[PDB]
Amino acid sequence: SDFDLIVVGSGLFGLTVAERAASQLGKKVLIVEKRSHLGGNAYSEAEPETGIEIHKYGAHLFHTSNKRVWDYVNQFTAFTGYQHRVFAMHNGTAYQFPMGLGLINQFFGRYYTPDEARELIKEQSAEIDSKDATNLEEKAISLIGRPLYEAFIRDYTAKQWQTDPKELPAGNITRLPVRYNFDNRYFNDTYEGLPVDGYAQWLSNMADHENIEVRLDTDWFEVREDLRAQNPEAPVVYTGPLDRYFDYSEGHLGWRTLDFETEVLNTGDFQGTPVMNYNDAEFPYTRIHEFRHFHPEREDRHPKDKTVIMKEYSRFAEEGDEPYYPINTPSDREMLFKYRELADAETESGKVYFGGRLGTYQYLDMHMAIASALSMFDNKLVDALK
Amino acid sequence: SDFDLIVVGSGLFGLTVAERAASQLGKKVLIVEKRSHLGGNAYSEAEPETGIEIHKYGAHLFHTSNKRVWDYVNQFTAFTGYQHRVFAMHNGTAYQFPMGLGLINQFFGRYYTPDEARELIKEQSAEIDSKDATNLEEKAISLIGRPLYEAFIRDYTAKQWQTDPKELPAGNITRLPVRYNFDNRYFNDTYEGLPVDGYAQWLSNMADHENIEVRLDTDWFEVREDLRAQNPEAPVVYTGPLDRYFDYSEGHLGWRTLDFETEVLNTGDFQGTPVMNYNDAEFPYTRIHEFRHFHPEREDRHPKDKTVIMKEYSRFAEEGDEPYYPINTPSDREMLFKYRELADAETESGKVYFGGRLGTYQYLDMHMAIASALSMFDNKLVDALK
Ligand SMILES: Cc1cc2nc3c(=O)[nH]c(=O)nc-3n(C[C@H](O)[C@H](O)[C@H](O)COP(=O)(O)OP(=O)(O)OC[C@H]3O[C@@H](n4cnc5c(N)ncnc54)[C@H](O)[C@@H]3O)c2cc1C
Ligand SMILES: Cc1cc2nc3c(=O)[nH]c(=O)nc-3n(C[C@H](O)[C@H](O)[C@H](O)COP(=O)(O)OP(=O)(O)OC[C@H]3O[C@@H](n4cnc5c(N)ncnc54)[C@H](O)[C@@H]3O)c2cc1C
Ligand SMILES: CC(=O)N[C@H]1[C@@H](OP(=O)(O)OP(=O)(O)OC[C@H]2O[C@@H](n3ccc(=O)[nH]c3=O)[C@H](O)[C@@H]2O)O[C@H](CO)[C@@H](O)[C@@H]1O
Ligand SMILES: CC(=O)N[C@H]1[C@@H](OP(=O)(O)OP(=O)(O)OC[C@H]2O[C@@H](n3ccc(=O)[nH]c3=O)[C@H](O)[C@@H]2O)O[C@H](CO)[C@@H](O)[C@@H]1O
Ligand code: NA
Ligand code: NA
Repeated sequence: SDFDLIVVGSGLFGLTVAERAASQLGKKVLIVEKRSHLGGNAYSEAEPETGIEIHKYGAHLFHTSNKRVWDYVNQFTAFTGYQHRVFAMHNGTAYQFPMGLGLINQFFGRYYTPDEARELIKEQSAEIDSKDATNLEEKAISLIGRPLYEAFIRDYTAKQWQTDPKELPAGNITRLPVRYNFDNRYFNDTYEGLPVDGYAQWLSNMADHENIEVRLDTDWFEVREDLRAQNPEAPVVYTGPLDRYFDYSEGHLGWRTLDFETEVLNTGDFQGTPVMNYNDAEFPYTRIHEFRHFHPEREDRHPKDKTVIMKEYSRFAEEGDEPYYPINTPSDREMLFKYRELADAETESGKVYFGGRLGTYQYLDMHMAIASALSMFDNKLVDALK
Repeated sequence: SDFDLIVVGSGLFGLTVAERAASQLGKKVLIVEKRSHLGGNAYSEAEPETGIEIHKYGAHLFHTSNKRVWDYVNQFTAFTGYQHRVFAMHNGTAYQFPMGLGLINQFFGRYYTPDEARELIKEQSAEIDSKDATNLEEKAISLIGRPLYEAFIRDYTAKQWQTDPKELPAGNITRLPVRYNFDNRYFNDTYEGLPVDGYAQWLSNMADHENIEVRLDTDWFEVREDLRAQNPEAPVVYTGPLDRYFDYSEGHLGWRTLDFETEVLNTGDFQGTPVMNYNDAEFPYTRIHEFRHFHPEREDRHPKDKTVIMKEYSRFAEEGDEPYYPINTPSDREMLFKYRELADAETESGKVYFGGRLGTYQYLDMHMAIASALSMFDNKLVDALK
């Protein structure tokens, strides 16, 4: 046949499943993608005026401690030695971040040794016991104290969730967000970096295989009856929205979205670092990204006098908005279990598998999407394609 | 013969020359080393109580932009992904360092953008023009201003040189020591890291070759007549002290030395970072090293409750003291040119080549010692050993 497997969506989940079927099982794979490009939200592109690589669906930082995943992705791209570091703007000062000896010195006014900082945090947080906390605000204060909570956590959290922290689950904070050393590496994973030639080239390489066909600007729901009629026995891996697949018969799952305000400025350097969080309520955005600093190795291809920045705004996703993060209210959880039983039935009756962020109503980092795809391949698709 | 080449001293210069003759020319090499171990001042060892890797002749950080050197050293050891970062203690606060947007924010009290920081530095330094500066103090102030100079440069410099900065050459500062971004990577080189299994294992691997013989606890000047009588035609590469070789006939070359005060403390973490500079005159040492933090990848072999630190003191080298850094007074320069003519004559008459830090009265980083040895090998020894 012209194809042995259909994959709906070309995000990292779809690309991984397609590439494994193509290269490991020698199967013909048809990828159906609604957007004008491959890669899902990880896709990046050159900004036209400056040539700087930017993102339109969020900045993407790759990091993992999963060696299988790391070895896998390096078949398709090399990675730079980039290490993510973040700074936090509070009350006119840029603080070292996350909370550690650096921030503690800057905020409390003098140097605390590791042991002295441990003592300070015990003092500050003595007010509430974490076992007695009823919401996010209290759970935070129970761990780091009111001054730190009110300076670096309260307004930022309020902006991201569009909700007062007193109205959020104590379960949203599960560990001490304080380091007792000067290490400000943002991620803790064994492997980390950015694709040397950008995300678009990486993701394009994954789909570049003699056995893989890609159809862009194609909505599954508009072509599915025709495609499956060509080869009824070919399974489908669906990574589109779960609720939309079943015609919202159990209601609309709720998502957070993001607005991005992207500007080209007439300076070579706006903030001197890739990411500046804005922790104060007076700034409506949560953080500013300055894209050139994600690739300092590209400096003599970047303009000397221009730079691209992007401000990030958080809100509830309405009709038309890109769905990014599951909200997960108990109402949401409710209709999800209902959709899971529909999906499981659809797999057994129709050979349609559900995966990915949209297909399963679950936020997935890139390495987690890859791991999840590798697992579906190993445990389900190898059998279904014999 | 039992040897084709004699190398005096097993520092990185000696080891490199020995290993190239042994492996590339297939020659028998005898290495004569005065100390009880290989490696010169780069040698490291386990501290007995904790097992932590420490140095007794200064902390050693490897970094280079020379790819030939990098490829060379990786034949003998792998390197960690360690990146050196330093903090500067001034008036009870730990500052981000070197001077950049971080320090500038902490010191001047609020956040300066890259462009605003450039303006600030222009204002502060307007006082003296660098072309009009007569000493180190003025040259520094002419570049960064009095407040920055007096806080982070004056006392530190006074401690290292044991001299008032007003008495030092304007030529000691040659570029703007300020960054207009938040990058606090200490070194700017393409390649950087620490030997995965320590310096001792690395340097030992260089001398580990069927064609290489090593004699420790052996002073060249006590064995040379006997060794050269065994094979008169074998050249010598000498990396011992240049002036001592010629019986101080032109006087004693002057050096700075260092005192190290090493302590085991009953805490798992003393300062939460590998190196803390002490910029204030009230502290007699220039900086404190905490050795466990150079190898965070070794954390579950390190004790949970003990740590090794080391305080560093600078002074003029007297009899008995290890010579570390050339002073380079014009008096020193004078007798050096005289010793160079003696050395050049000794090469032509005796086939003794002079190289390395001590052999040439010149400070050399590890990669610079290697490059210099690779060059002597290529341009001199290949011919002299045919
Ligand atoms: C704002 C944001 C920031 C992120 N930052 C990071 C980060 O820093 N690090 C990290 O590791 N991960 C990050 N991620 C996650 C990253 O994007 C993952 O690669 C992604 O979640 C993987 O899941 P996926 O492949 O299922 O999803 P997607 O990327 O959503 O791909 C699904 C694809 O299916 C297509 N599709 C949908 N419906 C149809 C249909 N009917 N017909 C055809 N095609 C259809 C979509 O157009 C899309 O291309 C971020 C995600 C977001 C949203
Ligand atoms: C305090 C200090 C800190 C340093 N930190 C760094 C750093 O962070 N990064 C970096 O890249 N480099 C650093 N270096 C430089 C590093 O040690 C180099 O590897 C070294 O300078 C290389 O030069 P070399 O091989 O000639 O010298 P050496 O290391 O001095 O080796 C010379 C050898 O010859 C031996 N010798 C002397 N006289 C005789 C004799 N008569 N007979 C036999 N043997 C003899 C000595 O015992 C010694 O082993 C540091 C050096 C010092 C002193
Ligand atoms: C748990 C987690 O990592 N979740 C995701 C989050 O990470 P990321 O590192 O971006 O974390 P966020 O900026 O979203 O902060 C997470 C939470 O930490 C608190 N906070 C954070 C920063 C700050 O300055 N102040 C403050 O209070 C807030 O409660 C906030 O809601 O978005 C990334 C980008 O999609 C994803 O890759 C991550 O998987
Ligand atoms: C130019 C240079 O890199 N020289 C050597 C120096 O580097 P290293 O990075 O250790 O530099 P130092 O700490 O010795 O400082 C060099 C000079 O900078 C000024 N200063 C530095 C720090 C500070 O907090 N305040 C201040 O004023 C002083 O004038 C000082 O004399 O010792 C290392 C260890 O042997 C060597 O590898 C380097 O090759
Ligand atoms: Na508490
Ligand atoms: Na000036």
